[PDB]
Amino acid sequence: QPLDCDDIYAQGYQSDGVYLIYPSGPSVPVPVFCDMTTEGGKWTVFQKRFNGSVSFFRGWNDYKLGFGRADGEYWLGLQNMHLLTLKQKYELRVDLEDFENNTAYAKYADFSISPNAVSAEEDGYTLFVAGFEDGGAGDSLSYHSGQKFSTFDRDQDLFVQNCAALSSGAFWFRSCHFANLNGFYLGGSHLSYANGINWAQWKGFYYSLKRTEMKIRRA
Amino acid sequence: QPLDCDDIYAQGYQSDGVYLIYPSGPSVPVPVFCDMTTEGGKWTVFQKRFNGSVSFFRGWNDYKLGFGRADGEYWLGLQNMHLLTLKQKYELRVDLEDFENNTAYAKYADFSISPNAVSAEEDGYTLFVAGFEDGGAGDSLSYHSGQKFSTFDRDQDLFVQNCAALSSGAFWFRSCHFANLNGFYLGGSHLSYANGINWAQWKGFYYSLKRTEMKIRRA
Amino acid sequence: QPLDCDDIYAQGYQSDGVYLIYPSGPSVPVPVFCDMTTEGGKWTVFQKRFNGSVSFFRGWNDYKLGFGRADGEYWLGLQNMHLLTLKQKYELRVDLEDFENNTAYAKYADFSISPNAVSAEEDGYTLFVAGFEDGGAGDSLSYHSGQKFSTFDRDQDLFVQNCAALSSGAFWFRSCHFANLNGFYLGGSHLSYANGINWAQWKGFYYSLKRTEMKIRRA
Amino acid sequence: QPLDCDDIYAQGYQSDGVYLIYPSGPSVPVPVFCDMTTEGGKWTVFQKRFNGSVSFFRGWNDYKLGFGRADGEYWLGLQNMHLLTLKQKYELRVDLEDFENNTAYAKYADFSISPNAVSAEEDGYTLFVAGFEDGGAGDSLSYHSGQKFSTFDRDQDLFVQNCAALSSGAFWFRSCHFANLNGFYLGGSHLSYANGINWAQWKGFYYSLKRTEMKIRRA
Amino acid sequence: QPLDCDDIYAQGYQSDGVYLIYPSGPSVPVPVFCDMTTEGGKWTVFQKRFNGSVSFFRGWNDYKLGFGRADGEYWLGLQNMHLLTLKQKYELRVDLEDFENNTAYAKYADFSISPNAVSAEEDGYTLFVAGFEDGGAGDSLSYHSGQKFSTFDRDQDLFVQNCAALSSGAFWFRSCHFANLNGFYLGGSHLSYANGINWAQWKGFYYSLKRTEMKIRRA
Amino acid sequence: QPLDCDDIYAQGYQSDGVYLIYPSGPSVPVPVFCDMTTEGGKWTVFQKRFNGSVSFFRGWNDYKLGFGRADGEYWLGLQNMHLLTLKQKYELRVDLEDFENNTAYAKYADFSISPNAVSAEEDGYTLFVAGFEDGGAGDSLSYHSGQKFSTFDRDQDLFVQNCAALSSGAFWFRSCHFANLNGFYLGGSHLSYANGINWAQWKGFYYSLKRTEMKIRRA
Amino acid sequence: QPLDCDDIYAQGYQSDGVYLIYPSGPSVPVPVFCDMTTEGGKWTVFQKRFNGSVSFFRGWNDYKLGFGRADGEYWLGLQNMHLLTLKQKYELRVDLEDFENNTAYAKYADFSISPNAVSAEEDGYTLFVAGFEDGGAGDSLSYHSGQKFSTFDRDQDLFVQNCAALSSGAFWFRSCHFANLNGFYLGGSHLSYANGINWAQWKGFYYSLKRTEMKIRRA
Amino acid sequence: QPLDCDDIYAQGYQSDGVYLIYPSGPSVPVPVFCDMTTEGGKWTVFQKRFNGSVSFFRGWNDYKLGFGRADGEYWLGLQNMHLLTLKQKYELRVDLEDFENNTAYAKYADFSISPNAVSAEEDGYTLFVAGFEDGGAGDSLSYHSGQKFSTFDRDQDLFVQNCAALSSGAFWFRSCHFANLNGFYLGGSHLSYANGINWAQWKGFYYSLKRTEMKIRRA
Ligand SMILES: *[C@@H]1O[C@H](CO)[C@@H](O)[C@H](O)[C@H]1NC(C)=O
Ligand SMILES: *[C@@H]1O[C@H](CO)[C@@H](O)[C@H](O)[C@H]1NC(C)=O
Ligand SMILES: *[C@@H]1O[C@H](CO)[C@@H](O)[C@H](O)[C@H]1NC(C)=O
Ligand SMILES: *[C@@H]1O[C@H](CO)[C@@H](O)[C@H](O)[C@H]1NC(C)=O
Ligand SMILES: *[C@@H]1O[C@H](CO)[C@@H](O)[C@H](O)[C@H]1NC(C)=O
Ligand SMILES: *[C@@H]1O[C@H](CO)[C@@H](O)[C@H](O)[C@H]1NC(C)=O
Ligand SMILES: *[C@@H]1O[C@H](CO)[C@@H](O)[C@H](O)[C@H]1NC(C)=O
Ligand SMILES: *[C@@H]1O[C@H](CO)[C@@H](O)[C@H](O)[C@H]1NC(C)=O
Ligand SMILES: *[C@@H]1O[C@H](CO)[C@@H](O)[C@H](O)[C@H]1NC(C)=O
Ligand SMILES: *[C@@H]1O[C@H](CO)[C@@H](O)[C@H](O)[C@H]1NC(C)=O
Ligand SMILES: *[C@@H]1O[C@H](CO)[C@@H](O)[C@H](O)[C@H]1NC(C)=O
Ligand SMILES: *[C@@H]1O[C@H](CO)[C@@H](O)[C@H](O)[C@H]1NC(C)=O
Ligand SMILES: *[C@@H]1O[C@H](CO)[C@@H](O)[C@H](O)[C@H]1NC(C)=O
Ligand SMILES: *[C@@H]1O[C@H](CO)[C@@H](O)[C@H](O)[C@H]1NC(C)=O
Ligand SMILES: *[C@@H]1O[C@H](CO)[C@@H](O)[C@H](O)[C@H]1NC(C)=O
Ligand SMILES: *[C@@H]1O[C@H](CO)[C@@H](O)[C@H](O)[C@H]1NC(C)=O
Ligand SMILES: [Ca+2]
Ligand SMILES: [Ca+2]
Ligand SMILES: [Ca+2]
Ligand SMILES: [Ca+2]
Repeated sequence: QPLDCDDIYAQGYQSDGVYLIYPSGPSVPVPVFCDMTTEGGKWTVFQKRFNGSVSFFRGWNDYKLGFGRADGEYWLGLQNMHLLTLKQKYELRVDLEDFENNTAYAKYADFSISPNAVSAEEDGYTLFVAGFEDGGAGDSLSYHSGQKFSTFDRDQDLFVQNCAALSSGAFWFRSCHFANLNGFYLGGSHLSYANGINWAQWKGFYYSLKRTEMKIRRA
Repeated sequence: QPLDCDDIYAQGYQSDGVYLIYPSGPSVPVPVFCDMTTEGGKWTVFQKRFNGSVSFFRGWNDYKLGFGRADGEYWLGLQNMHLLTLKQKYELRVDLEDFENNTAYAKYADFSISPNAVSAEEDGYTLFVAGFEDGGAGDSLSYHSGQKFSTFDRDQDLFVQNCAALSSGAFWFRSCHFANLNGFYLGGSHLSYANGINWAQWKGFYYSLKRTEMKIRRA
Repeated sequence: QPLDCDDIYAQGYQSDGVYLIYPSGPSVPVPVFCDMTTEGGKWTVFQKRFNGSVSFFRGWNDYKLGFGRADGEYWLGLQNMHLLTLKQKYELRVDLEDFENNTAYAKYADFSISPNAVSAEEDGYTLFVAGFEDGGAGDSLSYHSGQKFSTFDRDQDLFVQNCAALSSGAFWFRSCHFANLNGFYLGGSHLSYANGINWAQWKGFYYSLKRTEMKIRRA
Repeated sequence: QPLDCDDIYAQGYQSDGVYLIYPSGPSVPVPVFCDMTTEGGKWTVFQKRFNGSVSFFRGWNDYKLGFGRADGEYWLGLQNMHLLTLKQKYELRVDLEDFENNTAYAKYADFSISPNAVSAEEDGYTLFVAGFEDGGAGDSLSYHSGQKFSTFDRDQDLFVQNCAALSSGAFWFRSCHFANLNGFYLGGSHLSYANGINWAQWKGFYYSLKRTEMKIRRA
Repeated sequence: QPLDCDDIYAQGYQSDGVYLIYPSGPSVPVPVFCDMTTEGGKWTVFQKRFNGSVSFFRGWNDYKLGFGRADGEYWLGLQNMHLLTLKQKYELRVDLEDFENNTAYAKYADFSISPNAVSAEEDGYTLFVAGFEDGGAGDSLSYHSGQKFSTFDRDQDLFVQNCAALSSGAFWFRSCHFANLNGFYLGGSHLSYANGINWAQWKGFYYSLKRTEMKIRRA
Repeated sequence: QPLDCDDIYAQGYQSDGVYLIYPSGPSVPVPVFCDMTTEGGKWTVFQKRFNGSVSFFRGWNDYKLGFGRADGEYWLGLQNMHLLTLKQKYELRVDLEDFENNTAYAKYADFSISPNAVSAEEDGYTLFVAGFEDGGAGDSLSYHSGQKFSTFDRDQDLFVQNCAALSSGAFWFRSCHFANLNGFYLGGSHLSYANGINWAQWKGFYYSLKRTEMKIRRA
Repeated sequence: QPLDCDDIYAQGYQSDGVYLIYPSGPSVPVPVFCDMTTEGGKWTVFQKRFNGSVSFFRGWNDYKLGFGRADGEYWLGLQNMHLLTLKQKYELRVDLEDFENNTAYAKYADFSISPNAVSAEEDGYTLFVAGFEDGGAGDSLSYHSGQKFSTFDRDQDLFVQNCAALSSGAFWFRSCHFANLNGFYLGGSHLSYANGINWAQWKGFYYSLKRTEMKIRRA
Repeated sequence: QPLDCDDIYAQGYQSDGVYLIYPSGPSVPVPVFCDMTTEGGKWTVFQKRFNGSVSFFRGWNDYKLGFGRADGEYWLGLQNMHLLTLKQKYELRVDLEDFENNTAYAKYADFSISPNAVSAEEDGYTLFVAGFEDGGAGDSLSYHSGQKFSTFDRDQDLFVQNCAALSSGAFWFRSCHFANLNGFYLGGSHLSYANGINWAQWKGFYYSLKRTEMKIRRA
């Protein structure tokens, strides 16, 4: 059974659209969007935003099990990505676009979630990335990694000691920085601090992007 | 293994009775009733009523997992119908019968439950039907679709704002019309408003039917 | 200390406005509106509506302990009225007005809540009324009495057996009748059945009033 | 303020009816029934049965706070009896009546509930009776005393070790004898073992009585 | 994989002892005792008692999932027996022995648990038996069947209405009868009513047996 | 008994120290600090900070009942302030001091908490202040009033719609301005936005003060 | 009403036995043992042990509200002692006896519980003692004080960091020392570390005493 | 699929590193560490410590599911070890090392967890070891076996009766000896009793070891 979009690239399915993958056994498949157009196909997607629509506040269960629709905006789910990356090696790519027409992207050579954990949930779905290659966006994930996933209803204890105020965000946080792609959908610019879709290296802490997309591919 | 009644029709088992199907793996089958005598066989049945007996009030867990008996009245369960419809395409048929001796039916070209959701339970098991084909009963499911399943204990909060009073029903609702085939079992006619087994197009909002049956078939 | 508006009528306070009463000891008083203008003063008020403003859906705790503001719309609370009527004899009066300018009223000679109960909450705050005297509104409370108070989150079991659908109302209910002064605030008229501020004897089941007020007085 | 029926006997109120007593402060009185016609008046009543009506199954909260009506059948409540007996000494009288026309009675010289406990609820509302005086009914409370109150939901754990089956009763128990005056209301005679209103000394374990009444008086 | 002791009788394992069976897939097997000595082998066992040791009070989860040890006393579990009997036809046999040396047995031609239920737990694991053949013990299970399984922590509502006192037993109960093989382990005889290991047809309501064993076999 | 510091000023107790007050009956007094040296004595104090020590994060229960020490920093409690202000009229004074050596103050003519609510807790302990009188600090409480008390665990739902991020503060809020005197204890100046002890009119949103004190007096 | 044994020493009650005191209003009194024999009377007791009998494991609620019997062993309750010491000044005395006949005692000039706390429970019922005067037992409470009360079900977090293992004791703990008079009742000597009734200054960490008693008196 | 390190030794993978094993079906593998260099390879490792790092306090869920990292310190999990040992026989080896430079080891001929239980969790994951073979460390697991697993939150009730104080440990206990290899990480020597990593036979109850490792192998 096809584990990812790589096996879908075989058996002559070199097209674009929603398919089925089998990350946790031959039963209960999952629909996912494979982008076979950019460089050579593959590029399994696990995040997508282009307009307001689906809200991204959510909680621990919703991030562990996934939400959204496959043809629109969605988040695959930490459990599924962990089960995928436990078996095979992979590689991460992130591309994003602001309001005008502007474009940029970034590439990382290695990507995994809780590499050698006996129980992935008990560790907390930590991040790992290595081998940054620029594309005009900058390195904003290498400072992280080694940090567990977090939410607004889980943690809210060590943040109040080291920093002030509550996080109210879902990403791999290292310090008091509150910039991530899982924030609220604001317009072109905002006056508040980092609470929208922010990529600090490209635009800054006062510009919320238009489209986000994170993909992985075997290497 | 057989997935539904269409595979039961093969291996020379063309008859009318309770069989076994395997929607969620080779283990733990489910007994169901296939009505192989109307048009061409197949016609997997996920709802049945002919007298009072089984009560249909229930809650979210019961409608998610299923209740009743295979030979009498029952409800297959939203989870199993979702698992069936995800893999293969289908087509919906409804046939109904008044108290005196009359019968009617309706047909829909496409039937699916939460088509492209990463998690079906988070979406709410929405309905989708298109391609109506008249048979003397009218169109009473096209106005809906795009709406989620609600019960008397899950939601009961957005209804008291637009409308008054509580719903106390189990169907895909769109507005304050509270007539559905999963209501109470009253006599031929009643003075209260739509709170029995009502099909709005055929009889109206003041007549509770005698027998109901919903069947799906591969197209 | 003044227990009710009768003691406030003494010590030369024969005016109209918000005062203080001491129903449960010399500590923790309660503000209440005394209407000393209609016939001879007194007339302690325990209900008031004149526009939408305060919602009346509420629950068991909110009806047991009271809610609202004294200068506007409010509900005193079953505990306070029980403590008042346990000590002294009283008498009930209800007056109401529709949209135009129309007026009417009704009078009852006796009023009490759980007269001889060892534990008032365990009985359920039953109603008692005797000696109806007409004023142009009719008798719509004598059919009740002997019936416990009810709500939408308490009961919802014996209603489904005897009647269909859920109550979603707060009053002393005897049968499947769903007309009371603690319903939703609709306009002059509505198409739905009794779910607004309905007094069946005066207007009917399709007219929601404008103003309601229930008072008590010693006799 | 009057504390019990003994103070009601003064101020010229020698009669038979429901009065008010103040066991827990000058506020929040409790209505009770004083039987001032048997020997010398007084005789505060904390239990009454003459027909089926009120059910006596109940739980720990109900027996702690009290249930029933003052004119009919009721249970005063362990808390109020404890508060009464703590301040003043008393004396217990029980009178009972079979179905046909017969009557009997018993007398105890001293009655108290949890005499010298810092917290009565933690002790379990133990019983203490001494100085039996025969009247034709026998001694059925001297074997007990020193034992705490138990119910069908509080304890139900030490009984399944010494004896078999569950208790489902509300009295001060000593061993596997499960006969008490707070049982079910059966007819004159029954085939099952002691599970009705049984007084072991007078009739036996196979006869459920018709009327019960427990009264206390100052000594 | 071997589903029961019948497949174990194949592949040349015609011996007596603890084996493994696969009732719910090729993973997570179950150890069970097969009695290949009486008539022709097979005879999968799902109950065993010969001395006090393991207690049988337990609850709903413990009866649904099973308890005990395979070489001693144990109860297989309603889920496992349901999964077994859903697939293949079977036949029930019960044999028992009192204190002296005495023996007896009974046979039933048909045995199943929730035959045509869409969700077995929702029905309640009902019993079915047909075709009694005597062996000196009598028919004491045909009066039952059609009745759901029950326990001391589940039900305790309809028993108090129809009968008095609490059940405190685990079997398929039809009326106020409290005799079953899942009771307390008493000696040869007892003075209390049916609360030990009682088979009413053979000995009576005052004799608790020594050994019990219930087996099933394909037919 | 003394109700506040105004009655403490009488009976010849004009001094500065911790005394006892009786807001909720003759029993269970509360120790408080009266500052009888500024203008005319009285000046009951319900808030105090001069260094870090006590933490002010807390929750709804702590702000309802009160925390801290009488001689150091503390919070009197919304319940006691409500009980005090309900009986008598009062008048609010606030005095504040920057880090270097500067001081300022403000005065309000009328101060009350939930003026005419039947139940204060259901209203939310709203604020009401009128009649500002400048002293060099500015008006920072007139924009509020009519708003209820909120915390980081009670509400946190209407804020994420109008504004972004969570509040994590304890004051009467009106809009997304999150500056109040019950924040964190930072140094003289900080780079983050208003999350310390900020008084907007005097210094701004980037300076956390050194000492705070709120006092009320009878008018 | 008599607040303590000092008022009982008035009105000519200079005897020894169980009396009543009124620490929280004129209602709900408390029985207590006053020792008017040692030096000059008074000596209100709040702890007593002379044999095994009553267990002292208990929890937070049992220590807050009190337990035991007044004529035997008991613990008054932190709430009652706090209410007593809030109003009047007092003085503490402790005396104890080992197995043989040996005796000793200690005296402290000042004793209080949460002196200036706005909410006593929120602080945690801290200890204060000053002015030690020897009597042959030594000073073992001055090292403590300023430390909150603790139990086995409350805390169990900071103990695991600073020390190892769980406390399982009820006293005012300062460091890893586990010697107190609220431990288990062992014989004359034991081999384990401090887990019995230990007073380190007199006997040591391996000797459990015979009798304990703590009293207070006004000064 | 490989079930343990013994099948990893085949297919030419004789090395030392982290591999994958399939104890609960073909899906969801678990990463583990095989130490293929001591005697003959194999030697699956289900415990590892060499410095402080990971904390071993934990609870019942963590010990049931497993925690830690494959390359560092970890605990495999009672469920997976039970699943492994149920299918095949094994043999236990323990090797330990003091702080200075010394090492030792012990061997047991048979190792299993809950051998013949219908439900392993209900039994408590009991231990069974036989056939000790000395290597210079002594026998410290033969006294146990037949005992269930206990933690600081599961049981903590039968211990306070036989012994004093709470356990706060995770091992198979028999009596009040509280020395096990899953304790706290202290230095070379400590003054407190057995609460670190203690092996009683080799060093004693006052020395916490440096490195631990438990391995099993097929026999
Ligand atoms: C957002 O995009 C989705 C993509 O299908 C579309 O369905 C939806 O209408 C869009 N919403 C708005 C407000 O543009
Ligand atoms: C972005 O591209 C679109 C082309 O569809 C154009 O209409 C728009 O003006 C561009 N934006 C800017 C800022 O030029
Ligand atoms: C309802 O139909 C079922 C069909 O299985 C039948 O068993 C039952 O007796 C019927 N009930 C009545 C009241 O006719
Ligand atoms: C309906 O058909 C049945 C046939 O079973 C017949 O007995 C009955 O009279 C018919 N009734 C009507 C109203 O047509
Ligand atoms: C409703 O009446 C109250 C009475 O004070 C008033 O404050 C409020 O503004 C009114 N609301 C509307 C919508 O008229
Ligand atoms: C009711 O009285 C008011 C007087 O303020 C008047 O304006 C209104 O027209 C009256 N309503 C009708 C229906 O005449
Ligand atoms: C039981 O006695 C009460 C006395 O108040 C009476 O009201 C009721 O009707 C009686 N019930 C029956 C069934 O006789
Ligand atoms: C009991 O006394 C009543 C008097 O009300 C009488 O009618 C009845 O016959 C008597 N019965 C017996 C058995 O004495
Ligand atoms: C009960 O039987 C089992 C069977 O193995 C045995 O282990 C146990 O010792 C027996 N107990 C008694 C009390 O005879
Ligand atoms: C039952 O059989 C055994 C044989 O081991 C014998 O010892 C015993 O006496 C028999 N019982 C009776 C009542 O004879
Ligand atoms: C804070 O002030 C209090 C005043 O009671 C004082 O006891 C404490 O030591 C101070 N803390 C610091 C860190 O100065
Ligand atoms: C503030 O006043 C203090 C007096 O205690 C003085 O020591 C300090 O130098 C002053 N600082 C400033 C900035 O005025
Ligand atoms: C312990 O002392 C109490 C004091 O009254 C006594 O009642 C009890 O019998 C004693 N227990 C033992 C075991 O000596
Ligand atoms: C303690 O005193 C008692 C007097 O009753 C005496 O019997 C006992 O021997 C004394 N203990 C010792 C150790 O002498
Ligand atoms: C403990 O050992 C681990 C081995 O992975 C190492 O990463 C860590 O730094 C060590 N910690 C210390 C304090 O030496
Ligand atoms: C232990 O061995 C190490 C080798 O790494 C050595 O450096 C150290 O001195 C030795 N210590 C002892 C006490 O033998
Ligand atoms: Ca967090
Ligand atoms: Ca209701
Ligand atoms: Ca039951
Ligand atoms: Ca603690």
